[PDB]
Amino acid sequence: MDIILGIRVQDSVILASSKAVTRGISVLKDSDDKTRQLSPHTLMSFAGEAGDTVQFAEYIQANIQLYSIREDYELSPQAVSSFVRQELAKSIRSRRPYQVNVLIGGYDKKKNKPELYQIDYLGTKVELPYGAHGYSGFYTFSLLDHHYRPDMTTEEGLDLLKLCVQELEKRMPMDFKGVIVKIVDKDGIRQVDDF
Amino acid sequence: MDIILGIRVQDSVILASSKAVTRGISVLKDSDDKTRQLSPHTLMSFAGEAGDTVQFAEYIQANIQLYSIREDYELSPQAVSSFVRQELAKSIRSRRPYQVNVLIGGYDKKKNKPELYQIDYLGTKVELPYGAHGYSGFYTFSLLDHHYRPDMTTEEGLDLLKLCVQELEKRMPMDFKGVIVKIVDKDGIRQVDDF
Amino acid sequence: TQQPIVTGTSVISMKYDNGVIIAADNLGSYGSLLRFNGVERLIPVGDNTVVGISGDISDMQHIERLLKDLVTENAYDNPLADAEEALEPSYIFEYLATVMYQRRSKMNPLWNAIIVAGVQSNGDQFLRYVNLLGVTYSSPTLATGFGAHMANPLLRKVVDRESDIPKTTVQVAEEAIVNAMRVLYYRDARSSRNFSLAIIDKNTGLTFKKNLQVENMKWDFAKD
Amino acid sequence: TTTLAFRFQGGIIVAVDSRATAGNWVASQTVKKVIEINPFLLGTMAGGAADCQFWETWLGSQCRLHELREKERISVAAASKILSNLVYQYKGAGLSMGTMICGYTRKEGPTIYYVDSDGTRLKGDIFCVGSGQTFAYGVLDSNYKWDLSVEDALYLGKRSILAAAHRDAYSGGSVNLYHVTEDGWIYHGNHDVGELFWKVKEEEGSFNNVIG
Amino acid sequence: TSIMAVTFKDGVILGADSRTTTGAYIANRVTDKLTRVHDKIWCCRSGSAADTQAIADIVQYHLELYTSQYGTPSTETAASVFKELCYENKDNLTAGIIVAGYDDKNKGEVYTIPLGGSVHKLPYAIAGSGSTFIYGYCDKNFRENMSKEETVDFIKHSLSQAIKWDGSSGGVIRMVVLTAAGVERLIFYPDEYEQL
Amino acid sequence: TSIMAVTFKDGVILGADSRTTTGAYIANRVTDKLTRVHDKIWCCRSGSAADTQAIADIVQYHLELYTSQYGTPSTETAASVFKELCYENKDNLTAGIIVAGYDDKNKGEVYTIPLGGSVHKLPYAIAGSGSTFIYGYCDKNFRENMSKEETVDFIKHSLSQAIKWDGSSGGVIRMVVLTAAGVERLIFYPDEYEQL
Amino acid sequence: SDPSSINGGIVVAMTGKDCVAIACDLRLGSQSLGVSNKFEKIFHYGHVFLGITGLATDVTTLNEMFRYKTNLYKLKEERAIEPETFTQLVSSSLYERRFGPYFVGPVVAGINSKSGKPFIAGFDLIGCIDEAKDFIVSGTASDQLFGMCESLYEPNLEPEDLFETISQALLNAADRDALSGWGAVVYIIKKDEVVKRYLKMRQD
Amino acid sequence: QFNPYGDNGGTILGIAGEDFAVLAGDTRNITDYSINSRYEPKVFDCGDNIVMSANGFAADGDALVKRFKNSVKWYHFDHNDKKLSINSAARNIQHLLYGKRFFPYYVHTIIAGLDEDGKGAVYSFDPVGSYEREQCRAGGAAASLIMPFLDNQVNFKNQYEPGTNGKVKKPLKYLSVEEVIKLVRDSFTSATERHIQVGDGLEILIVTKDGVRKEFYELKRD
Amino acid sequence: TTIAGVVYKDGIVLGADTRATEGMVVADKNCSKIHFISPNIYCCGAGTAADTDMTTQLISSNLELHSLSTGRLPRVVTANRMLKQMLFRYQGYIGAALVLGGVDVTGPHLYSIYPHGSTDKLPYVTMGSGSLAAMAVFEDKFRPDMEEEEAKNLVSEAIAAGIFNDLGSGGNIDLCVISKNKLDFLRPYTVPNKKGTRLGRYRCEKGTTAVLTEKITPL
Ligand SMILES: *[C@@H](CS(C)(=O)=O)[C@H](Cc1ccc(CN)cc1)NC(=O)[C@@H](NC(=O)[C@H](CC(C)C)NC(=O)[C@@H](Cc1ccccc1)N=[N+]=[N-])[C@@H](C)O
Ligand SMILES: *[C@@H](CS(C)(=O)=O)[C@H](Cc1ccc(CN)cc1)NC(=O)[C@@H](NC(=O)[C@H](CC(C)C)NC(=O)[C@@H](Cc1ccccc1)N=[N+]=[N-])[C@@H](C)O
Ligand SMILES: [Mg+2]
Ligand SMILES: [Mg+2]
Ligand SMILES: [Mg+2]
Ligand SMILES: [Mg+2]
Repeated sequence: MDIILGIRVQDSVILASSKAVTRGISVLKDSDDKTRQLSPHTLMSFAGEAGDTVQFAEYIQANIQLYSIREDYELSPQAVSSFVRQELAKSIRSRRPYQVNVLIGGYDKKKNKPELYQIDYLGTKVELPYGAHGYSGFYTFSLLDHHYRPDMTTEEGLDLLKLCVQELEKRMPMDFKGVIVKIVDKDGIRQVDDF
Repeated sequence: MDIILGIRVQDSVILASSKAVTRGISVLKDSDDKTRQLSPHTLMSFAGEAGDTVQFAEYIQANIQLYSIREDYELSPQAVSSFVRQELAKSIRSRRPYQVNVLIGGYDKKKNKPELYQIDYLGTKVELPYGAHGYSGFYTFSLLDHHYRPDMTTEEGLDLLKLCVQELEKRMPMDFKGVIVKIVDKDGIRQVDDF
Repeated sequence: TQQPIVTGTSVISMKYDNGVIIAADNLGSYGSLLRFNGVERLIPVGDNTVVGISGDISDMQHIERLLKDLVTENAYDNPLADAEEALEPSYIFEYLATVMYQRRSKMNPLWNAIIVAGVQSNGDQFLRYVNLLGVTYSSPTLATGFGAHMANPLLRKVVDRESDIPKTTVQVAEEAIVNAMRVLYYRDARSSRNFSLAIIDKNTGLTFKKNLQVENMKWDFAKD
Repeated sequence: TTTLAFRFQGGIIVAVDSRATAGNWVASQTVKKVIEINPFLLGTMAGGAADCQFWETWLGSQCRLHELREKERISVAAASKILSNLVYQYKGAGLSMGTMICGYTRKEGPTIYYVDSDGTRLKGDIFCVGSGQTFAYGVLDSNYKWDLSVEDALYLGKRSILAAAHRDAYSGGSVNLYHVTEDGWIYHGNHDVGELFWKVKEEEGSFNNVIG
Repeated sequence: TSIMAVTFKDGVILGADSRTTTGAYIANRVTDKLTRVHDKIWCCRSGSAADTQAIADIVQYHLELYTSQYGTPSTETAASVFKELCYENKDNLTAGIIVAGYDDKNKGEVYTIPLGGSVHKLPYAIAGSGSTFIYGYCDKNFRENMSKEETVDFIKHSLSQAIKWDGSSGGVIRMVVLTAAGVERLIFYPDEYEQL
Repeated sequence: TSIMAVTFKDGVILGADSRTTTGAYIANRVTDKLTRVHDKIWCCRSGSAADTQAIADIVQYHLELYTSQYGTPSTETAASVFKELCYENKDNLTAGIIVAGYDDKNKGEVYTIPLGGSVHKLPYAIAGSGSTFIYGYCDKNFRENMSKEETVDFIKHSLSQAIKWDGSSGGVIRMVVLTAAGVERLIFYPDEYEQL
Repeated sequence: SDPSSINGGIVVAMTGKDCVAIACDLRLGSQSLGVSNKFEKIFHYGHVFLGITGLATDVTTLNEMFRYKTNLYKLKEERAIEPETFTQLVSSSLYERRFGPYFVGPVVAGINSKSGKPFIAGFDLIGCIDEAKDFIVSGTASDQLFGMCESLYEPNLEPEDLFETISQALLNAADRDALSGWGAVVYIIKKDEVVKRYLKMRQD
Repeated sequence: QFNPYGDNGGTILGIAGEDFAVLAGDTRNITDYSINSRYEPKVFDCGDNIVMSANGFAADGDALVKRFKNSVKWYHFDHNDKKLSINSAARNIQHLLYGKRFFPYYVHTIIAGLDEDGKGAVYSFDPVGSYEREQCRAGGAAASLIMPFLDNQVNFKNQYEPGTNGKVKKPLKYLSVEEVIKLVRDSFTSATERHIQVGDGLEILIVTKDGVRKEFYELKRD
Repeated sequence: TTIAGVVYKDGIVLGADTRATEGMVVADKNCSKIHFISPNIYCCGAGTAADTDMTTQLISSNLELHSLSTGRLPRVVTANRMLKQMLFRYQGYIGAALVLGGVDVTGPHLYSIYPHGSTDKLPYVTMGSGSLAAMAVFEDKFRPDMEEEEAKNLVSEAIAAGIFNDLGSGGNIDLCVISKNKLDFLRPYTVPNKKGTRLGRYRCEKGTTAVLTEKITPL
């Protein structure tokens, strides 16, 4: 899978993730949602090797949903990210490692803060104001360096994200068929259906 | 360079050729004309390895223009294609071969017939009603098999070509930034500026 | 996976009217070095079977022990060990064939080509080949490695098909084998003059001949 | 190989070619690339012949055990995931498998899942898999709409395989058609390309690249 | 291959086996590896047969042309021509050549030219694959100024052992005697030398 | 390495050089390659020093435990234990071992175990890199039922030549005499054997 | 990668009673992709016919080269080249590129105008002549053609008997090869008439 | 490096009649340019009116045939001496072959017999057990020489009725056992003439309701 | 391929099979492998067939020009040298493996020439994939100074060994007998295998094949 972006604004985290699924010469699908809801206020986007991506995402989802039922409690985004990192850090020295990179965008209901974690397939975790995986960052980080402010609104975050996607549509060779955008805030997770 | 198409209708030859020039991770240009006018009624589109493509096209252009001046006469499309094939067939056993594929679309003023020649970097020449190089053909030939008729008008040829480009835009992974279209008929060569 | 180190060359054999003949030279080569000049590569099992082995000598010695051990094991709780329930050539072969294919299938082969020659209970001639890959085949003449290329052509002129076996006497068959061994000594760089030959006949039993030599050698045309 | 399956107003159409190759050697032109898992489930086969035939037969056994155990027809979503989770276990061992799991159930309506040997499992309305997918995609994508009748949908599927049968060297032989509806699947014949091609050419007035 | 050249009182003797192998197949069992480049200058050949034959033919040509102009060449001169070819074309050749010859002034002389293209003048020389097995024997048993019969026996016993142990060597033992008296060819068959 | 074991009238003698090289560097010039596995069963070691030392220690253990239970093992039994280790671990070992021992019943016996793990009982055996150079010499000069002084001289001359020609061999010639009389260790320095 | 099986296609030639026949498929591809169904592989220089299978650029190059050479031959000799002579010319021309060969499988067919004798021949890519009376086969379905020809063929066939033999040999061989077919052409050649027939075959 | 596979040559041919089936194979066994045996049987009676051949690497072929024969024996023990039907045999063989998916039996397997309606049946397997019921199938070295001929002569491919000129196909009339044996022998004669690995002898096993019969014919020995 | 030669009392007997293969397929069952060098010298050919053909033709052509200039028959040594020096120059890339036999002013001579440029001068030789089968027959039965019909039988017997036992070899047996008084080119000497007889007629009847269009042009 190709482009996955994330941006943490004042009161929310926004994840943008490409719709294209391409095997070889053919674009098999142009409406693929590269994300799973781990808990009501925590969303994980993912990209990497075919099969591994979804298998890993669904496996993490299942474990967080199990924790949620057992304790009747939602884990903090920090806790979910640390769980996910450990799973990847375990994976890298396996017989066959998961080749999956992720962004975990969550709203911590205790601290009343949005949080964005970027974790690669090696288990390299970082908390960021904005993040990307693969080649996306090479184009987008310079934009976000320029335009980002920590006190931005969700609408300003979406405008800044449009500017990122336009730059990717201009300068990247692969047609990634646009992005599905999702907002993670105090009220939960919702999908921006027009982008 | 990526997609180059050609279609010979009743009274003209239409060449469609992608605008993208991509080196590595970045799309360097989105308005590149992958064609040279060899003579007033003969156009050659081209695609292949960087540098070699233009160098070859311009070298062929120079030789045909020299012939035109020397004899005060335009070579037939058949003759120009046979010259080009021989140059490529000579090339393939060189120290460093030209990695260039071409389509030669021409109007034979003697026979009053449009003619389309497809020649690959090995010097493999074929006259066709419609042709393509690289992966383009895999998608487009089945459309053209279905819809083509030899007695089509130039406008019908352009509509059939739009259907080819739409299918390429849907199913190909690379963003080729649209196509420049050129018509070769009895009156010469002209560019369709809106496509 | 290994590589063969100390090696034995051609084992040759044929059927005749009443039984089978088998032969093999007494050399253990160490690459181009003709290292060991006293190696027996025909190993009898009972009085009705001779197993001739080519290829890796350490692996041959292992197979030799497996056969020695097979005789011991067959004798256990077997009052007819020297009679109706003695080991048959076909039993000894099938065992070896099972082992050879099992070992190739674990990617750890016994690096040999084997010919089991003998006579069965009912007087039938037994002659069958097996190698490191578990490949098996029978023919009126059989030969391993080099002998397949030079011995078989000569031996097939005596017995070309099944119907020639009853017409072939033990004298004709033994002459052919000894003649083939001479030809191999002229032309195989990893062979020796000294060899062993074994006749297994349905009437006269097992005759094992040691310390034979290639003789009647034409060198006189060299001087010119 | 060319296999396709698409969703429309009146169900699912599934069409496949019938050729098996060992390199350039046409080994057979009377091959079954569709498995009938039950009256409501179909599987298409591309990639390795054995790997498909075997694991899709096995899938059918696992689908049976589900409906015995649970007294209910297995969902297409569940059937497809038995196969996707299986192949994922063998990932990196060199299985070659490009498949489509097509069926109907009251719960999900008509449904198609693409499953392949490197783990990918995708729901969708149109899929083409095989060495001739691109040729099929071309014709199919450009004549498709939900609107389509069952007569036109069956033909488009037939025609899109013919398209690929012609251009792709490794596709051809015959076209096996299937229609899947709420009441189950219905076989719609084996159409030899030998005769179909010349008929389609004459009647449709297409394939003008050809001498005939 | 097992080859040697040995100086003695009256001159020099060259000796060789007769086996040429393609892998384990004996292509030629009666090979003549002692080849004449001049009346009383011969060479023992080891290595690539094509290479040593090509070289020996070129040397014969050079010494024929030398003789036309400057009279009989010395054994040293012959060795120098062999060397020049072997050294300057070392990258494309596989040739181990012993050169042996009889002058009246210098008497018997032996020059060995191993793979590198170096020259080494010696009282005797051994070479070829079978030579490894007889370094011990030859060093212990060689004496200078042996008689003809002693030198024939020294070569016969030596190559007998080389043949016994080396599979690449075999067949007849050929020899070429080079003295004032002339050129004598000797041959010794397996039945004679194997029982030594 | 140059090693050998030779049977004679009164028993058997083992012989070896003392050089151990790391490439062209002589790591140890006074190596003891004749190692004891039982009172009158010894072995000559060639190949990987680590492997042959590891094997010899394991054999010594097996024969010590054999002796505890079943009394003195035969030389054949010792050779079989060496073989079993070398053959079953052929893929991970580089060991060429000669086994030599004195029974009163069987007298002197020599078993050679080359790289493959095969066993070969012989009147005498030679092994190691330097052995190639003395096949010819040893075959010509060995007789059965030699005296102690003849067998010491046969081994001394043989290894002297092996040392002379093999760079991997050198230093002192150690020997170990195995007879009814007991176990005698002999050493012979360069100044003695080089002048032979 | 293998130059002889990028583009694909086949040629077969047969002898009959006072006649020869040569036939070819019409396919040109880039491996799996079919490109042209009008790529003929049989050419003629006077009354001598030459089929060429293999790498299509070399097929074209060699055709152009033998046209060149046979034209000069005719100008100098003042007569058309004969099959026996042309066969030797092809062999020479192929072998002069011994260490950088044309990746082709040529087939000569024709009737000697003086003797009247029917003649066919085949070559490897470096010019060794297969000089067989019965039949010559070439291309990606050569094995298939060998099998068809060996069982269908018999000597001294009349022109229209021979047509049915060569046509069925080509068609059924081509249908067992992925890289052959897409149409076919059969030339029936007699001492002073040549009949060229295009065959109806499956287009997959 | 050790290569566990080899090629023993050989060529086999299965043809399904209306109420019979034949499975033929040459009797030559080879490695490289050498003949190992001029008569080494390759097509086997496995019981229950099923004949089988596993052509290719003879060791893997022998191993598979042996295992299937044993599968027939244990099918009798475990299911009250029930006859193993040809379709059931085929599925059982798929599992035998696929069981070694990642270290295959390097063979092209063909079985022949009668289906449960009494009609002739041939099944054809790849090395990893993909299989299908077929009317006609040649396998091994000279399969490319034989199959086109069988398409033409058995199934009447590219044949049309004289006078109609391509409009009416030659009808698919049924072949007798004598007719099929002629095609088998001539297929092997042609294959023998043109393929170096084919020769020595041809052995044909014929399956009818009355049982399994054998016929043997000489083939050219060079 | 099985090619062989022997030196007999009066001269040289050369022998060859007739199978030309392309991999496992037999392209020609009766091809000629005994080539003409000069009127008194012939050459059996194995290895790469084109190389074998063209190497013999070139040296034959050059010997013809040599022989026209000198006015005397060419020798086997000069044929041997010219082949040898050429093959050596090309370092084995010309895959010609020849048995060269002829009769000179100096008597009969037989050579084996290898692709790399080595030559052996011998009383008997064999080459090709069937050399071991043929050489077995020579080691079994060869003796020096054989009579003509005996030598013919031995070579024929040696080629036969190759034909039957080697898969690369087959078809008929060609001989070439060369002496001072004659040259006998025997093609075929023997036909050891009959062509397999076909039991059915599978030739189609007229009008069976489907034609699209036809064109007739006269000459
Ligand atoms: C087309 C798929 S494509 C060209 O890759 O897009 C078909 C699909 C298909 C689906 C189902 C079935 C059911 N029987 C058949 C075909 N696939 C193929 O044609 C594949 N071919 C094979 O798997 C063939 C099948 C035989 C019967 C011709 N076998 C082989 O390729 C190898 C297998 C092999 C295994 C182990 C060792 C050696 C070889 N065989 N042989 N012989 C596609 C891969 O071509
Ligand atoms: C037997 C030689 S062998 C393998 O040593 O037994 C014959 C000898 C021979 C000599 C002369 C003639 C006719 N003049 C025929 C045969 N050699 C061969 O049969 C060789 N076969 C070929 O060379 C064939 C010839 C065609 C015409 C059948 N060509 C090929 O096999 C290759 C050519 C090629 C050769 C070398 C490098 C690249 C290509 N094919 N094509 N196409 C022997 C090589 O099989
Ligand atoms: Mg096609
Ligand atoms: Mg020897
Ligand atoms: Mg086809
Ligand atoms: Mg044959």
